[PDB]
Amino acid sequence: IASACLYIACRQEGVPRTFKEICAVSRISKKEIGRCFKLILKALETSVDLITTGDFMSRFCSNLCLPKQVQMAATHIARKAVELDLVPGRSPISVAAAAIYMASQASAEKRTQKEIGDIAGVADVTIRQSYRLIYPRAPDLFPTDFKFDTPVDKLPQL
Amino acid sequence: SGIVPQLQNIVSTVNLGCKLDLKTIALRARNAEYNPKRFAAVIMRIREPRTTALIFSSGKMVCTGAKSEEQSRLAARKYARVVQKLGFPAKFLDFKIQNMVGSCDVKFPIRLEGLVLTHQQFSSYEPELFPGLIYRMIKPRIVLLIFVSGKVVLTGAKVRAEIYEAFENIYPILKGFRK
Amino acid sequence: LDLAGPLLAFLFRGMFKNLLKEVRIYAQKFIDRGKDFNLELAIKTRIISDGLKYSLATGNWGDQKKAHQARAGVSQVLNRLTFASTLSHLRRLNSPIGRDGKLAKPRQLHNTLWGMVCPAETPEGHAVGLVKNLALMAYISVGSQPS
Amino acid sequence: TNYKPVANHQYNIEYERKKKEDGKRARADKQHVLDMLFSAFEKHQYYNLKDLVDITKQPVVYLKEILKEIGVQNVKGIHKNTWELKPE
Amino acid sequence: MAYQLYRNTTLGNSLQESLDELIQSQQITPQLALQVLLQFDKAINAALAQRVRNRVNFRGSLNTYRFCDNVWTFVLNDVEFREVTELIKVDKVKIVACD
Amino acid sequence: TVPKLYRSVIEDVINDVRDIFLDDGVDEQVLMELKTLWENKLMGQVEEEPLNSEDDVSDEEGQELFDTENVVVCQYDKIHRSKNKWKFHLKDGIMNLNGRDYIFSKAIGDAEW
Amino acid sequence: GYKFGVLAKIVNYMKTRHQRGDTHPLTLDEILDETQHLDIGLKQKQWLMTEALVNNPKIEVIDGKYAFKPKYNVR
Amino acid sequence: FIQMSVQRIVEDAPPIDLQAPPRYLLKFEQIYLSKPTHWERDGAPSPMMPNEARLRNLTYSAPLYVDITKTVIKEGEEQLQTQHQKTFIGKIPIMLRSTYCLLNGLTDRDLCELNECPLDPGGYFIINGSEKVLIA
Repeated sequence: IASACLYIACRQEGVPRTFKEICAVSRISKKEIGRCFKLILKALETSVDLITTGDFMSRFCSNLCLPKQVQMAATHIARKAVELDLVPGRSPISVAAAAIYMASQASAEKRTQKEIGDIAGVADVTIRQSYRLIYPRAPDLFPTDFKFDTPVDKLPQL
Repeated sequence: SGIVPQLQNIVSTVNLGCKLDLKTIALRARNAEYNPKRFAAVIMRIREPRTTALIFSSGKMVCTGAKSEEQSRLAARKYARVVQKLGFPAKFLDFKIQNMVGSCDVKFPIRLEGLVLTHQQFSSYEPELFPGLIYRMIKPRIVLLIFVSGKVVLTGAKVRAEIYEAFENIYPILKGFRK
Repeated sequence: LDLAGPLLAFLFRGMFKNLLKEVRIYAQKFIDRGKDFNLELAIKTRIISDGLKYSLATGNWGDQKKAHQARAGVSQVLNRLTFASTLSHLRRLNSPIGRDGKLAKPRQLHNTLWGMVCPAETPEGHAVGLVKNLALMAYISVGSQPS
Repeated sequence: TNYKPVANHQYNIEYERKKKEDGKRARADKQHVLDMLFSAFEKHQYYNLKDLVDITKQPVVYLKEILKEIGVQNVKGIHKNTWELKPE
Repeated sequence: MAYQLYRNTTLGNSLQESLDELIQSQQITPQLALQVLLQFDKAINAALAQRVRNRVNFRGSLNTYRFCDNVWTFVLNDVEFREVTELIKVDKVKIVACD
Repeated sequence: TVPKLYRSVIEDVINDVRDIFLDDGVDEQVLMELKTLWENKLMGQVEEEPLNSEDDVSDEEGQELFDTENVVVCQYDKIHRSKNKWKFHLKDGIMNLNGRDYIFSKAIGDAEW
Repeated sequence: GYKFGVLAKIVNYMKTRHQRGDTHPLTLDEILDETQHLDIGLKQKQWLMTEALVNNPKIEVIDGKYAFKPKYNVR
Repeated sequence: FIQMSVQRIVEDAPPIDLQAPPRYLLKFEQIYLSKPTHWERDGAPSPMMPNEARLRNLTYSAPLYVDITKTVIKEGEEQLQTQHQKTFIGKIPIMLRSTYCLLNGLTDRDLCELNECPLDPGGYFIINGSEKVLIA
C-alpha cells in the first residue's frame, strides 16, 4: 500500500517514477504495486494524469550524464514521435529510452542500449524495437537547431 | 454499428448434488488430471465442445472454454454424465452462466489517451501495467479492454444481451476517438 | 580539544552501528523467512543522514531518543555580525563543566594557557572562563598513527 | 547505479519459484496421517505443533483437527502449553 | 514400498515369473520374493540414472492423458521416434511418467 | 549394448541382494538358481434432471484394459501445455517398442490433442 | 514402529468394525489379519492380550474373545 | 575525519554474520564520497553550491557510498561472493572550503563568480541553510 501510495504521490506531484523504479526501492514486486495502485485509485475515487515521454527525460539524461542539448533533443524526438504516432501503443518509458538512445548516438556522448535500459528500466530489446520504429523519421524528429556530432544519415541501423 | 461481438469464452457453474472422490475420478476418467498440491479440483477436457471443466469434491463443477451458451450447457452435461458413468449420482442442478467473454474489432485505430482523458471516471490507462485501456462500463457491469489496434474485448457479462448492449454503448465513443 | 573531525567520528560510529544493526535485523527477518535478502533494501540511509544532520542542526549529540545525556551547544549558528565575530566563533573553545569541572574550577586563567588561548577573550556573565578562544598562532594537532 | 529499476527482485522471484515448485501441502488420508503420527510418537514424548506440521507434511488446520480427535495439549510451566501425542 | 515403475515390463515380468516358479518349488518365501523385487527396483533405478547417457527425440499426436498420484499416463497415436542414429515408427504408445 | 547393460544390471542386483539373503538367512544357492531361471525365461428440455437425453458420449474404454501395445516408462522433469500442444520434458527412461527394449537419458516431445 | 505403531491400528480397526453393526467378538489373531499386523511381536501379542484388551474401557471380554463396549456408550 | 576516520570506522566495524543452514557474511571495504549534490523534484542530480544551499535552506551534504562484499555458503561445498560497488549508505555534511567542498582550490575570481566571498574562511556547515560552527 505504501509503495503504491508513493507512486501515486509522484504522479500527482508531476514527477512520475516508473513502477520498476518504485519496486527497486520497495521489497514489494511491481505486480503487487500495480494491483495496490489500481485498488487505491478505486478507493480514493481519484485519478492521475497519464504519464508522458518528457516526464522521465530529465531524470534519465541526468542519470546517464548526458548534456543539456542531448536531453532537449531526446525530449523533442520523443514528443515528435508521439505526435506523429510513429510508436502507437508503445510504453512512454520505452519511447523515451529509444529517443534518448537516438540523441546519444547522434551526440558525442554516446550511451549504449544496455546503459539506457539499465537506467530507464527497459530491456534493450524493447529499446531496439522502439528505435527501429522511430529510426526512419530521424531527420524529422531531430530538432531543427541541433548540432550533429554524427550525421543523421549515419545513425546506427538495427 | 455493423459489428457484433463474438463470444470467445463462456464460463458456467453447475451442481451435481453429490460429494465426489477426486482420486477415483482422476484414476478412472479418460482426460482428468488431479493434483491436490497444485489445485484442489480435478481438471478434465473434452474436444468436440473444446471445453475444460474443474470438478470439486463438494459436487460443484465449473465449465469454461465454451464459445456459446448451448455449447457450454452441452459440455457441462457431458462432464456430469461422465462423472455419473464413473459410479457417482451426478445430476444437473442450477446450471448458470457466471461470465461471458466476447471479442471484436472496430476496424480503425483508437486514441486511448483522449479516451481516458474524456472518460477518466471509467477509464484506467496504465501502459506500464497493461498496454490496453480498461473501461468499466456502469449501466452494464462490463469491463472492456480497448486497444490502439482497434480490438475491443468485453468481459463480465452474464448474458449475451449484456455483451451486445455494452459494445453498442461503447462503439460511438470509440468512433469519436477514431485515429 | 575535540574538533569537528573527532566529534563527527563519534557520531559516525554510533550511527554506523545503528546501520549495521538495522541491516542485521532485516537480513535476519528474510533469512528466517527462508528467502535471500536484498542489500540495497536492507540498508537504511536515513540513519546516517538524519543522525548527522540532526546533530549538527540542534547541537545535541547522540541519538535523538538519547537527548537526556546528549551534549548541547557544540553546534551553534555561525555569528555573521562582523568578520571578527565570525573568526572568533570559528576559533572558539568550550570547556564543559560536567562532573570533572566541579572538582577543579576551570574559569580561572591558568598559566598553561599562554600562547594557546587568548588571555583576554572570554564572555562576561555565567560563561566567564568557560568559553575560550585560540591564540592566533595556536594550532590543534589533527592526530597521526604512532606506528 | 544504485536502486536500478527492476520488475521483481532476484530473491523474491527465486523464493516464488521455489514455493511454486514445492506446491501446497495436500490433505492425506486420516489413516496414513495417524500412522505417521503414532510412528513418530516413539521418537519423543512431546512435539510442538510447528515441528509436527513439518514432520507430517499436512495442512495446519487438518492436522489440528486430527490431533484434536485423539491427542490433547498439556500446559507446561517451563516453556508453554504444548501438544502431547498420547491421547490419554 | 518404493516407486515400483519397471515392474510392469518384460524384465520385471521375467523376474516375477522366476520368483513364482521358486515359490511353487517352495525354495523361497513370499517375503523373500518381495525383498528381491524391492532390491531389483532400487538397482534398476540407480543403473538407469547412472549408466544411461543417450539423447533421443520423438513427435506424435496425443489421444489421452491422465494425472493421479503424480503419475502421468499419456496415450499417444502415430508416434515417430527420431534419433541421431535411427528412426522408429509406432502406431500407438503409452507413456507412464513419475517424479 | 542392451545385453551388456542387462548383464551389468544383473551384477548390481545380485550384489544388492547378497546382504538381504545373508540377513534373512536363506542359502546363497537360491540366487544362482534365480539367475538361471531369470535368464532362461527372458531368452426444449425444461426438466433437466435426467442425463439420459444424450447417449454414446464416450469412446472405447478398454484402451487401458488391454495395455498390449508398446509402453514407455520414464521420469518427467517438466510437462506443459499451451491451449493446443503438450510439451514433454522427460529425463532418463526406458521404452518397449515392438518387443525391442530402448533406453534414453534425455528426451523431448511435442504432441497435439 | 515397534510396540506402539501396531496396537493403534488394532484399536482403530475395531472401532471401524463396530460401526458396521458387527457386535460379534473377534480374536487377537483375527483382528491382526485384517489390520495387516500378522508379523507383530511375540511379546506384543501377550502384552495386548493381558493389558491392552482388558484395561481399555472400550474392549469387552466375551467367552474368551473381545468385543466392543456399546453398552457403556450412550446409544 | 572524512579521509581517514570514516574509512577506519567502516573497516573496523565487524563483518555481519547471519545463520539460517545457509550462512551470510557482509563485509564493507571501501568508502567513496561524491561532491555535494542536490536532487531536484524530477530526481536529476546536480552539484549543490553553498550559496544555493543557503538560499534554498538545503543541507550541504555529500553522498556516501561503501563497497560491500556478500558471501553466502549453503553447506553444499559452494561459496557465492557477490560485490555491490558503491552502495549508497547516507550523506555526510561537508565543511565549507574543505578538501571535499566544491569551493576547494577555487581561485578568488572563481569564488566571486560563484558569489562566495574570498575572505570567507569557511570551516562551518550549512544545515537547512543555517551556517553551523562546531565549537571545540
